[PDB]
Amino acid sequence: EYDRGVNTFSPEGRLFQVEYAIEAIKLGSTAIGIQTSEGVCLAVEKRITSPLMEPSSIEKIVEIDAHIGCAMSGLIADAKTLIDKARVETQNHWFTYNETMTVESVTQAVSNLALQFGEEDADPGAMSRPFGVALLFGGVDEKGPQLFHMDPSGTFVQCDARAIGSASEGAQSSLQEVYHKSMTLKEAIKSSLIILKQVMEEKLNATNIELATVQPGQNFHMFTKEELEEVIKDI
Amino acid sequence: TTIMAVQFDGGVVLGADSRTTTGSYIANRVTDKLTPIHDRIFCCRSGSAADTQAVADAVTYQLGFHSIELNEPPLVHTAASLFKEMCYRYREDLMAGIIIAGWDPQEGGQVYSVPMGGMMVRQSFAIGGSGSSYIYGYVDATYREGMTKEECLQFTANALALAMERDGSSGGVIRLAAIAESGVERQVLLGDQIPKFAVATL
Amino acid sequence: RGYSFSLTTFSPSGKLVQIEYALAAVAGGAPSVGIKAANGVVLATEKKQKSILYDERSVHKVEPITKHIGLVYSGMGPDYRVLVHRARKLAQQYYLVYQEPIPTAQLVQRVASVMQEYTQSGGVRPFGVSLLICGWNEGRPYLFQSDPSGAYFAWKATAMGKNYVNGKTFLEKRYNEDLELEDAIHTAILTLKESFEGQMTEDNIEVGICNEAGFRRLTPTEVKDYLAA
Amino acid sequence: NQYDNDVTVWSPQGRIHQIEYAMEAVKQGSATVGLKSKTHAVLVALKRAQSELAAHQKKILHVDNHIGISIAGLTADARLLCNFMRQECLDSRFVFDRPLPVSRLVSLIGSKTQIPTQRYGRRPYGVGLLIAGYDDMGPHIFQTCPSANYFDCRAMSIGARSQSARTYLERHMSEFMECNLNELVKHGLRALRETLPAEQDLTTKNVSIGIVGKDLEFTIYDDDDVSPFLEGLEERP
Amino acid sequence: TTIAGVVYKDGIVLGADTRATEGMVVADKNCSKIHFISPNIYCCGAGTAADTDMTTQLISSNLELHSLSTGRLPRVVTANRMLKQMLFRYQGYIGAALVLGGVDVTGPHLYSIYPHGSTDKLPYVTMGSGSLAAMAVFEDKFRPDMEEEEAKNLVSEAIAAGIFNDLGSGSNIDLCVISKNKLDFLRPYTVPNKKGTRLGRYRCEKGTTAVLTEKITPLEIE
Amino acid sequence: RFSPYVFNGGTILAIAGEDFAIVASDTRLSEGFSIHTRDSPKCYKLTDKTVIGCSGFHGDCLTLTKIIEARLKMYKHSNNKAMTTGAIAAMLSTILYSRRFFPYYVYNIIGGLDEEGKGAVYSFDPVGSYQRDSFKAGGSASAMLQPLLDNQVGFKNMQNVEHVPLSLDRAMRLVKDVFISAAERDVYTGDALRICIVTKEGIREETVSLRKD
Amino acid sequence: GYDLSASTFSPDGRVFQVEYAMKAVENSSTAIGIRCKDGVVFGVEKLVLSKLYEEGSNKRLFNVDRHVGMAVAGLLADARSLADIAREEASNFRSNFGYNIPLKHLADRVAMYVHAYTLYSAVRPFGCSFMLGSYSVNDGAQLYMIDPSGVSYGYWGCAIGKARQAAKTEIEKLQMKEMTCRDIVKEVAKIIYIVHDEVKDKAFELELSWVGELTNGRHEIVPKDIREEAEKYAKESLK
Amino acid sequence: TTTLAFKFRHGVIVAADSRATAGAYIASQTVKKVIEINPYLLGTMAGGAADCSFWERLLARQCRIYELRNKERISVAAASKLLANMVYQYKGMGLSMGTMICGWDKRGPGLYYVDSEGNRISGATFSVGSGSVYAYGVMDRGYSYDLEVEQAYDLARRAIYQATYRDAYSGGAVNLYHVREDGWIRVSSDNVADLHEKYS
Amino acid sequence: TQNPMVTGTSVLGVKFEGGVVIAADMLGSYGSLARFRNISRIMRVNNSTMLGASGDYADFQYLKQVLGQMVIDEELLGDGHSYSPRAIHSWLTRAMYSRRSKMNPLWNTMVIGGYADGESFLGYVDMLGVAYEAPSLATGYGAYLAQPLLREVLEKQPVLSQTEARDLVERCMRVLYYRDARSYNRFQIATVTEKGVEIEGPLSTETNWDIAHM
Repeated sequence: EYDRGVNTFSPEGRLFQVEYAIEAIKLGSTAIGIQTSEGVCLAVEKRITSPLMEPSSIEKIVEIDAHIGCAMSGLIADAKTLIDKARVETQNHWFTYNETMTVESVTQAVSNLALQFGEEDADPGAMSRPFGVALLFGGVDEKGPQLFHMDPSGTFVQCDARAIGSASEGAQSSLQEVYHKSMTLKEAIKSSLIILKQVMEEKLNATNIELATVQPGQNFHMFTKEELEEVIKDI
Repeated sequence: TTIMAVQFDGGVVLGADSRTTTGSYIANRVTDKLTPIHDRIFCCRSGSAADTQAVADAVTYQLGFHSIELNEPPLVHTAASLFKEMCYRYREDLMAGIIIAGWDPQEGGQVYSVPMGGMMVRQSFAIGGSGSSYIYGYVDATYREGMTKEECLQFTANALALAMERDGSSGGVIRLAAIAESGVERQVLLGDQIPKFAVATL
Repeated sequence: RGYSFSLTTFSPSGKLVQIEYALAAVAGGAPSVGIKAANGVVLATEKKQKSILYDERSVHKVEPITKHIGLVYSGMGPDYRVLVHRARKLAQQYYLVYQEPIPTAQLVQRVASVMQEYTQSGGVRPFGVSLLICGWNEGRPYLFQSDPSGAYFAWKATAMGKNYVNGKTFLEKRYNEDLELEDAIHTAILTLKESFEGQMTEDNIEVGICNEAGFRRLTPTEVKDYLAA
Repeated sequence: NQYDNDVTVWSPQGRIHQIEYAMEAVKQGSATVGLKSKTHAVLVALKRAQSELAAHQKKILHVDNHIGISIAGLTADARLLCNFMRQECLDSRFVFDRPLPVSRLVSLIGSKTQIPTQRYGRRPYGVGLLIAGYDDMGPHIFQTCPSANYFDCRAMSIGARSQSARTYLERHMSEFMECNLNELVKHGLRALRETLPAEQDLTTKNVSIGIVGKDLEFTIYDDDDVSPFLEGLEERP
Repeated sequence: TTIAGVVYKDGIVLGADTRATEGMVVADKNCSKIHFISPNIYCCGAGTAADTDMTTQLISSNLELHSLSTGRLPRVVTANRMLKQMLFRYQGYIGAALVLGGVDVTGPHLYSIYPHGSTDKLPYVTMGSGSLAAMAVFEDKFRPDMEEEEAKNLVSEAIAAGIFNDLGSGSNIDLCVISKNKLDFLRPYTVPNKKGTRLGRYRCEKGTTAVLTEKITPLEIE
Repeated sequence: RFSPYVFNGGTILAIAGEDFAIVASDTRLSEGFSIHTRDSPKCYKLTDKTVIGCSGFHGDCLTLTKIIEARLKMYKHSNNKAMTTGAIAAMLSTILYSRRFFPYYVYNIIGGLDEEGKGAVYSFDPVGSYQRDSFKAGGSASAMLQPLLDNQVGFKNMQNVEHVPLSLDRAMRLVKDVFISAAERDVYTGDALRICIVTKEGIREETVSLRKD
Repeated sequence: GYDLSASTFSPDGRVFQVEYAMKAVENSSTAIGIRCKDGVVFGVEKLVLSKLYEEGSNKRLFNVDRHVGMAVAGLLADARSLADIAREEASNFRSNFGYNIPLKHLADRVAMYVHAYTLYSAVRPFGCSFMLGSYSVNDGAQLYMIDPSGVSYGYWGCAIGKARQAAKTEIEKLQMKEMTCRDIVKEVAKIIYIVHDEVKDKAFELELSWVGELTNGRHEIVPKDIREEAEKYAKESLK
Repeated sequence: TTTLAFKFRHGVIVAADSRATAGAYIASQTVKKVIEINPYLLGTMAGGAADCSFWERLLARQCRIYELRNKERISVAAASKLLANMVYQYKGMGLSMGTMICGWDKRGPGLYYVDSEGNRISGATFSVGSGSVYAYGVMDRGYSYDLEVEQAYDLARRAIYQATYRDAYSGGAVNLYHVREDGWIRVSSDNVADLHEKYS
Repeated sequence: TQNPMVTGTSVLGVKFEGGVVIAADMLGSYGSLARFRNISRIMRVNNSTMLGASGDYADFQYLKQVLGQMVIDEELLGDGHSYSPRAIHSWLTRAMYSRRSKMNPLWNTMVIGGYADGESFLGYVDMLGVAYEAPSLATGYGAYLAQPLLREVLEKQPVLSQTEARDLVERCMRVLYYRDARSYNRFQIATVTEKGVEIEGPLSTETNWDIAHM
């Protein structure tokens, strides 16, 4: 429209730009995360446009570090920059302090990038709009398994189970029905895949999803096609 | 070179030699080392002539701008502080020894000495230059509180004459200035006008 | 900081509207005339003042850029004054580099490049003037016209400001290449007389010539002697 | 219509609508309370949850051993300002080897917050703070607005439905000064309770308490550690 | 080199030599050390010749601008101030030792400018290697309020002393006379020394030099 | 001409054990052949489980401990936890190497308890090379002190002796004795001896007099 | 649409943004300053919007330097900003020229800083008028008031805020020139109490400051004994 | 100091002493000159221990970043090139550094010798430090690509031993390492005193 | 100041029960020449603090104006907070260290003394940024000459009275006038206490010179 700039408040105070970005994420694909004592789980729908597209190219789940991996929904191109900074932040932390950066610290650092968008005197090269993407940082640290949801507003918050994307409302209702703190990683994976089966338009199979888990013993592990096939056959 | 200033009741007196040396060669034997920063404020320059002329002109510029802004006559403390700031900022670059002098309404006749390094001190009488060494004793002895304009002029002339005789870098003629409420009266002593002190003879 | 976006932009027709508007402004400017002759070139313009209180000699429309170059304008005096200042600086840059006086063509090219810079740069209007530049180089005279756009043409003779179409018809009627500088001056004064709309006088017109000697604006007495005809 | 968009635009009535709109942000946030006595200063917050599964989005932050804050509004601008304040206190301890005074800190905050509202292409920091600290002069409570003007307070509350807390505090202000720590925090918790919906009630999960004192360095008592304070609360209708 | 200047009743006389030396070898018998700065101002240069000529060119440019903007003649103090400010900014690295003189509305003015940025206004000055001999001549025979001719003779004698007593200076004497009314630039004012006639002819006939190869390329004219 | 460095003396020691870490230092400060003060402890407390000692140019020592306290505060504010000893050490190495081309002329020693609960001692060069050790000495008398500790604590060059683990009492007596000897035969040390021991309970500081110059 | 920026004259020649900024200070509580033979006195009707706020909150009296004080109206944030500007201007003056800045030069400098903002579009005009007061033995008492437009004028008595007009009347019928500070404090208290509207403004806390020979050149807040005496006199005269 | 590295059929072998000196004073006899940059490649120190450790740790973070971005472990040649280009910017600024980057990749075993001067060179034998000269003789006379792993261990030990015996600024304990296609391993940390008891 | 031009010699300082006293000769020396014989090398920073400096007097003047503006601003705020002597000590230490790290050192060596919170402070600062506290201090050749006397007296007697400290300071100043060549008989005493800073005028050392006749 160009009538109003990027940095302006509605009469309610909602900051039109990030509000629009938040509703833009609702176009994004669905993704679910669950937090357990055994570990944290992440699952998405790859949303294949056509069969000719290779599904392996789509990387909605990524590895920030061995102990941290995040899922994303919305504009993936912005997510690429965000995970880039998260990676270099973790590795600078390791370089400096010889220890593993925790999930709260990582999502705090990456969230600092958000809301830095500005046009007048921001920098020689800087963002002109908010990052229209939501994240589900998940990992294990000294405290234990943790999960964090980072919105374009910059509001990072811990949550035991969360669903982002288009079907966030129904997914979160189902998650509230299902969740209990005593649950194990296997049951959590099964519930997540069941909910993705509910929300996804296409029939669920090993090709159209991406799954990963972080446990205290192992690192970020992305379930391969054989493992996914076994799990969905179980479901 | 040799410069000298002394404060009398209701003004000051300035004195300086008139010789600039490059090594053992006198490029200018009639130079005027007394530079008016303003109508009632003067400066005596020692050290690098280039550095002194530059800072003098810059301070003149800043002080004229300040004075015209305030619509009141400038203060000698102000001029000396400007000189001090410049010489201290650039103390490594330039070698300059200044003694500022003038009259203002509120404080009267004032003499400030800005030696090399960028310090500032008010002094009843102050001397500078290579020749000042040779007259520290004379001024410490014969100075008197409450001297008149004529007395201070003769004092300054005698001192500069002694310094001129003993020091090679200082010589020529003596330039004198007396600054007061009325204005500045400049006079130049040449030849017999310089006080002559008899050299010892066997 | 300043605005960094261009104020001049192409219309759907393709015309840069601000430039043609500036052209209309200079068209409203005072008459200014130049005629190239065999041995020299003359520049003339009316110097009409609102009242007698105005001191004519205080300001000169005809300004010399160098010993051998001078120019005149129609339109906005302040824009002319920035332009002439910059032109003098450019000519002296040329002189520092090459240790010879600048050629008229190169000066015209440079000032036109400036006038272009204000056309495309951000947050600045175009200049509101059209200049006539005259010079003597390589034993040849020169007369150039620079528009607000930054486009320079070379003329044997031309006019600017008000009534320029009619004045140019007059020139085309009366101009001959064989003319000497005196007859050129007469023709220019007559051209200005066509559109002066008043009693001409030594004060109310300003004249300048360029020749092998160099550029010089004629004194009031000289222009009066020429006005006698 | 035309005046609201730009922060550098005075309304014909003499008002900048943009800063008012930013104040409306802090007026839509999780409520928090600030309180002080002769010997202690208290911050209380309603940590606000997005969903039943989610955590409640911390409100109270460490700035120094002797200073803490509580936010209401945009958390991004909030933590940006907190980083600025932490750097201020740190350079103070580095240069002078002293704890920074709270009044000087909020003066710096006011300047930094004022620079946006006067320039084009920038926004007010749409955040309001309750700053609490202990200095040589004793406990302090300070309030800030997106409008850079700040206040010195005996007690204050910001956020949604904070007016109920404000009237309760105006009523019970006289007793707070001589109160011990437990009575002080209990008063603050009751004031916070006033802001809540009548259906909702205070719990360990949704309450955060920040305390500073002469000996006590700034300390946020989290969900598990607030149960001693709220155990003494009687009830509300 | 040797440059000199002196003020007389109604004007100012500048003088200089023409020899230019690279090391201990002459490179120019007839170099012009007097530089135009303005129609009413001129400068003689010593020290680093490139520094002098570039600096004078720059100041003459700035003064041309200043003058044609003001509509009035430039002043000598203007040039002196520009020069000393530039030289002070460069802190003496540019070794321009200049004798600047001219006549303006206030009167005749002569400035001697040293490389570090210093300055002295004086009735007569000399600069260069022959400056001391020229100063001797001046301190002997200078008078205040001289006429043009005796001033010219004085400058010629001072420059001649610098010539016949310094190795750096030689080969000619140039004079520039400046007054309110006129300016006179006398390039070979006097020729004290000249090359002796070549007694023996050493002309080499055609073919004295062998050539291994040759290439001739014509140029089209018109 | 201007030398930005001067040796202010100082000596520091660090010993580790199964459940304790001992850090000790002299208190004398001296430029040239002149004493500046007799009570200037080189050992500073960074946190509950860590003590740092610094020796060399006192200005660099001061700036360094200041920077470390600042960055500890920053780490706590960011990560919501206190720094471990190894993290402090790594950060210090980066800090020291940052100004490699105008170094801090300071020899540092970290002494603290690790996360596991064992004693830890990290020994730094001026330029930031850090190595974990069970014991280390620093400063003017490091050369004097290290051999005896290598003999007693490390049981080097000793034949058929029991490799007993070190105990708190023996360690304290040992550090007292070695600093006594170093005061006997070193000029830069000798004012007093502050023993800042860290353990699970916390940090205790003890002081014992040494022979004045 | 000529009122959206300060880089735009209206056709009648007015810049409407600065006029709106003047409305902003006009809707702020009144402040007054009166010069007398021995020094200067300031007084402010500091409204207490809430009982919760402590005494001394939103203090509208500042010491921009030891020898000069400030009294403001309008947006208190911009007032604090200009106070910072005045303080750094005074500090730079002291550092460079070696003595305490004259109040005339200070007013001119801050006025140029203010006027710089009304020219360009990137920045809005300041929303605060303010008075400066100082005393020097040589200069004497000096009171200058700056508007948002950047204009600065000396005043024997000055007022800014809602009740500028009535305050100016009450000041006009005072004969300040013979009077001294000890009486002028009571007079300004009376003026504040009369111009204050109990209906519109529920309550106010009087903020007073002076500078003069009695302080030997040191702007300071009034001691509470005198302040209470002045308030009692003002309430008594108010009837 | 002294270091040693050579390629043979069953991977790469790295050996180094454990002595650190300031002048003639042995500060440490337990320093780990070999640096485990990551599970799949490692490096060595010679020269400024601070310089080597810092720059190799920087290399480590860069290598992990490359791994994360490209999803393939970095090659040894690329790593050495990163290190060389980084230190080359600080050429002539006083860095004293010398190291041997060792690892496996698609091409095979990798060994590269980087230096502060700027040299980057691959090879099958390298030795860096004051004792490298004494090491080269033993290694050259005992080295073959067709060589048993135990023989390689032994000649590395003996080379470091003789280098320590002759050189004053090297000593302590050998810290032997073996790089295999899966990853590196620390095989031994024998002390030269025990080795003197052995070999004599 | 890479090389100093006009220098001040030793400054002394000692803390007693309820205050601190420092002393300095009123001299600025231009390379073995007592050029300026009436200068205050002692400063009044605030009520609770006083400062004394050796070395380049111009750098000391720079510190004077800087620190004066600092305390002036602290007073302007009117917040009931005042810079402590130890705070000024820290600030000064950082300033000197920074100027050293830029290789543009302030050649001064300073002595800060102050009394606040019923506690007496006395600290040193060197041009290199070395800083410490002690019961007594001396700069320049005073460190070699006077500080022994102060240390012996303080060791035998940990705490002194104002009069005892003053007599001790005058004795040390006499010693310095004897055995230091860059010294002058005239000197100022500055004492800080609960009342505040009180700087005394020029005082004499009252030498004996009985040794000569032998």
